[PDB]
Amino acid sequence: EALAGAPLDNAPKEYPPKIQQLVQDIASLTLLEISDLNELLKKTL
Amino acid sequence: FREVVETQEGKTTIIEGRITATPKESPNPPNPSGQCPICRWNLKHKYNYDDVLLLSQFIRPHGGMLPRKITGLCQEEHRKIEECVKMAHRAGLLPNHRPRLPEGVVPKSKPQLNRYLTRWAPGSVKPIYKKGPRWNRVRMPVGSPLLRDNVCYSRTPWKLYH
Amino acid sequence: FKNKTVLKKRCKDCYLVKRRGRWYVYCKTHPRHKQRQM
Amino acid sequence: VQLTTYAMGVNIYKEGQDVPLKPDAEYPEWLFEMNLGPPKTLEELDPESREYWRRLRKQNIWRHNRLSKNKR
Amino acid sequence: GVIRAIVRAGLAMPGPPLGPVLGQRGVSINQFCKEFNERTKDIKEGIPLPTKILVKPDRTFEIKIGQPTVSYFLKAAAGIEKGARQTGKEVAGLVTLKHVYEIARIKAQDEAFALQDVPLSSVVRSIIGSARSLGIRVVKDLSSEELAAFQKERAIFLAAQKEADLAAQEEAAKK
Amino acid sequence: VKTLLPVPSFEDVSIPEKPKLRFIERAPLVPKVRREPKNLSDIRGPSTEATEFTEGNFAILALGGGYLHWGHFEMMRLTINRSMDPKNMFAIWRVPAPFKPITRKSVGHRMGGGKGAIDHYVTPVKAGRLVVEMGGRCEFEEVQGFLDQVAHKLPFAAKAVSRGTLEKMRKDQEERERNNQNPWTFERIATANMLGIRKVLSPYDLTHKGKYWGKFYMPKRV
Amino acid sequence: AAALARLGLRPVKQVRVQFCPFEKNVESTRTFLQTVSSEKVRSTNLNCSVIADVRHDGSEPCVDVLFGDGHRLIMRGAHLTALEMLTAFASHIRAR
Amino acid sequence: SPPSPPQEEIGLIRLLRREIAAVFQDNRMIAVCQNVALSAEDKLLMRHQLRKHKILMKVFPNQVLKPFLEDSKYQNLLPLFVGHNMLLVSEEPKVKEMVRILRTVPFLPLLGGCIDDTILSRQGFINYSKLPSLPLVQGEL
RNA sequence: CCCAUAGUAGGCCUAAAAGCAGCCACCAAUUAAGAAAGCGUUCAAGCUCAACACCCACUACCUAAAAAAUCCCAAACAUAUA
Ligand SMILES: [Mg+2]
Ligand SMILES: [Zn+2]
Repeated sequence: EALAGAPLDNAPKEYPPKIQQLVQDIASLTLLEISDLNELLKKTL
Repeated sequence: FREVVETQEGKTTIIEGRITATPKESPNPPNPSGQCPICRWNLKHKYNYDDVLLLSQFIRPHGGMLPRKITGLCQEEHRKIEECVKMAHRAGLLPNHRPRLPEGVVPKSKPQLNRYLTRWAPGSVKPIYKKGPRWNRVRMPVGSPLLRDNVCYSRTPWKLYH
Repeated sequence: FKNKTVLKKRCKDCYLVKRRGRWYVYCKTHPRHKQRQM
Repeated sequence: VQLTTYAMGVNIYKEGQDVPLKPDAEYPEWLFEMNLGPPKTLEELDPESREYWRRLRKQNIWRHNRLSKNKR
Repeated sequence: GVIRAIVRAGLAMPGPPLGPVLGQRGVSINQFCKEFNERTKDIKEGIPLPTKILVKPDRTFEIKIGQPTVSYFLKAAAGIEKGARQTGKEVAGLVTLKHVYEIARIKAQDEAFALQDVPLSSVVRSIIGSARSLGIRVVKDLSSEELAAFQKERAIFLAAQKEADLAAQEEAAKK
Repeated sequence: VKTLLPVPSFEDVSIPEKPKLRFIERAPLVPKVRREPKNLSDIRGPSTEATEFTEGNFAILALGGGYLHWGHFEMMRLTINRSMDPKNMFAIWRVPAPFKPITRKSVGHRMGGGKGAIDHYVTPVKAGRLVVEMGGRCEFEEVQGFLDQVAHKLPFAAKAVSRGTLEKMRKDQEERERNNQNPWTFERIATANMLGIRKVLSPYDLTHKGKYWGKFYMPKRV
Repeated sequence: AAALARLGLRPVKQVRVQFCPFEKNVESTRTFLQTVSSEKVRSTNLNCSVIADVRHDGSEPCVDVLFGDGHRLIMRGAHLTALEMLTAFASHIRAR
Repeated sequence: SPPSPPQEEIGLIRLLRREIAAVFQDNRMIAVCQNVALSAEDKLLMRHQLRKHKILMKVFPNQVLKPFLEDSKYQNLLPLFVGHNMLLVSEEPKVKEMVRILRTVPFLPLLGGCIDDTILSRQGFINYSKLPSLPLVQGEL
């Protein structure tokens, strides 16, 4: 395959988009599923 | 091409290397399968020391020669071109490719001894004071032996020692 | 300068030059090595 | 006079007890595979191994040293 | 600059060869020798050992102590004094691989082996190579072999060394 | 990285005892009483003997005829024995000791009154004959250098050759012979007596093929 | 690199080289850092320092040198080659 | 001229490729830097100062480093490798002491490298070094 | 064009002979350097060459010429078609 072009952050204009997708999926709900996050992420921790 | 320009301004010397225009090859060379520029343009054995239009594309702005790794010539054509350009320099051709010098041209030397096909350096060849016998005469080299394979139309070979 | 029909560098600092229609071996480290073609 | 003479009295068991030599079972096993008598040859050596190229380069150095005795 | 030399631990007299080189370097030699000797007084033997000496513009010297010589350690483990005249064709003695393991574990902490990422395997390979150059002999296991090997080798080697000494004797006579 | 190649090993070459050149005497042990004529033909044309390697891999090859005498023998033997390595190289003669007696008359003598007394002895040599052979566990470059040194001091043209070098020269001579482009050959003209050229040529030219002139050999003559 | 070792780099007091490794026209100044950080050219005088400023958004090789007389020689070598700017710097230091 | 007879690959470069792939797969992060024309004694002095914290260094020829970069996922590392270059193979990624022991010599440039398949520049490496402790990062959420 | 760290001042012999006064052996660490090929050293030391790393114009049609006596000795000329 290939890899990202990888620029520098001394002049920050761009950030990875997978983070954007995951946050758009998780960070638009109330405490009902934040409770799922808190209860669930700590099964292995 | 590329050039270096130095600008002295306020006890500070800016040294810059800039890129200028550059001439490319012509659109349709006749023999693209050739290796040298001479072979590509079918000029092998077809140029003499008079062909300054062809010689000056291989020479520095001050009458010097360019290396093969830049020009692209083969070893044989490189020597042919270098000898031809030496003869052209000695023949008074290439007036604008004179050696660079601050003020040394003012004491003009001996006037224009017109010459052509000058093989050796004119200041390093001794006079023929004795000329030898008839069966071995000290001849005078005219032209360069590296052009013995040029195209001949005279039905008689070129005379290199006469 | 010594006259020779064959010239060879006698050290690493000897250098062959073509001057006045002749081959010279010039050395700056050992001036002993100065040779002239005959 | 001066010349280094420190010759311990090596008897049948001097060097088996002067230093605290540990039992053979305690040293690691990789110690007992070394090529002892003769050095290994190219044919014994695998063209893949690094010691093969080291030996080939040693032979090349030997050839160069042999040749470079009359060339200036 | 640096100075490379070997000098005995308990014996370093302000003379040759360290005398002339240090004199040309331009630093006091008595101070250096007294300092070195008092440093190595902690050694209970007086073991010859190499020395790296470093000098700086202000005419003072820093000295780094290393490990003793593999030649010394190998001849000591062998129990012989002089190296063999005929290396490869003549045997200087018999040692076991445990001794070379001990020498490696005590030497690898010097400036020539602890300064690199060398395992003990390559170090013991180096010691084995130096042993082969010295002419000493190394084989695998020497529990009951060494005792008989020493038994016969002491006698035969004493006889052969007496033969070599009388060889030197008639050589010195035939001048 | 620069690719490396295995070194040519030497595990099948054994040097013999007495590896240096044997002393060569100026005169035979039994001197020849009868004086012979100067049969100049023993240096003319190609050599029929000692033309190929026997035990060594290097040699000095003669490219012209001549006579070797004791001074030449001493020169080559001394230079070889002082420039070779006894432990890795051995040198063997390939020319006999001087046996042809050269006679000279007394100085300031008029012509006549019989032949002159035998003065010295020489070894005739023809072109294409190996003079000294060399072998051992050594390459060719060192021996080529200090053997060309000796060959330059011989009374005739000479070269330092090896098995591969000599084979290469012979194959190139054959290749030149077959790819020669002009249709007129010395061999053809001489053998067919074209233009009546045998009135100028020699009976030996039918076999020398124009490649030999007196005691001189032309390797470019085809 | 023996030219500077023979020319005595001692007039200099500070040299710095700026480049972006992720740019295609930095080889000349990179190998100039290589040749100017050599043992002899740096041991000819221990009162001067060599600086390797590394950035990524600059997108331009540059060289800035200051020596005892206070002059500031700047050569932004991105089209100018190592040997050319080498002999230029050597000529400048031997002139002053 | 007719096409050249191409040579076959040799064991040197084959095993060089094998080991480079091994240290590119097993390792955690890679730090490439410039091979200063510095004396051998001091060179091994740094070498020991870096290995004292259990991180190794290697030097490889570019003619065999390049094809891996071109045909692998690490293509963006290629244009940095145009001169005297070396790599620092360092497991258990630790950058604080590497930067501290490289800061003593200002002419050694850390041209960049990757951090868990994340390629960052020199200032990128310094700001990644300034990141808080891993237990704190984990406990933040 | 660069580049020279090491067991190691390999042992024997030698007052000393450290790669290089003479012989036997010629292993061996690091990605790389020969128990040393030229010098060079009183012994050492300082120089190269052989070795990684660095790019890579060719890295080479082999060599193959000389001066006497009255005064050099045709004049000249490289390019319109056998
Ligand atoms: Mg030295
Ligand atoms: Zn010289």
